[PDB]
Amino acid sequence: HAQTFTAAVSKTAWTWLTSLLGGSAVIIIIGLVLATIVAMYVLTNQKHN
Amino acid sequence: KRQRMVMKLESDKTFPIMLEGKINGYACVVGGKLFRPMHVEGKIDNDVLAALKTKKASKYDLEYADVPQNMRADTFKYTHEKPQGYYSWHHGAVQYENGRFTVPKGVGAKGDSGRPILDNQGRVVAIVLGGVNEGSRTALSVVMWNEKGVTVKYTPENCEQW
Repeated sequence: HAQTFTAAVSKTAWTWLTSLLGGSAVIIIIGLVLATIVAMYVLTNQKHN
Repeated sequence: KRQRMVMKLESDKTFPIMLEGKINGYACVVGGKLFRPMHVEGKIDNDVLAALKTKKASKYDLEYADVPQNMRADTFKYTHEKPQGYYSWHHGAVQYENGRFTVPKGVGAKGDSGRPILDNQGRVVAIVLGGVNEGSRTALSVVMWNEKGVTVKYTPENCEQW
């Protein structure tokens, strides 16, 4: 009856939940990177002149 | 020259920002849409123009609004040709050098925000928003636009809202 903490996993569904938890984190990290890139482009366009 | 500049500013519809009977600034219409410095509180001295809803732009502390085409008939003419030299505005001349506008000391103070800068042809080249004491002269914080349409705000370090 060891019952290791990470033993109630179900491989496939566990990966599905991994995509549900942290996948949105990856999405918002990509969005943050894109927003930073857009801000840097705006600053470059403004300072260009 | 200054006489002609004042005549052109008066003939073109320009109206100070009145609050409790005090002139706290000025606003004008250029390119057929009204602009107003956000830091200045009050309403434009024109009931018809006051009816226009403005949008805010915190980055430059400026507001803008759409003007009816029939009132767009006669507005300021903007140009992008800004060579070095001297220009004219309400309180006299302004020196343009190194990309910055400077005027002699004692010219300009709190309440002058919104006065445009005109060239020899009467075209707007910049809008005065503030300034800072610069000894024998004072340097004005202005916004100017290049031929590519980029809004650039020049603000001296520790510039005061004039």
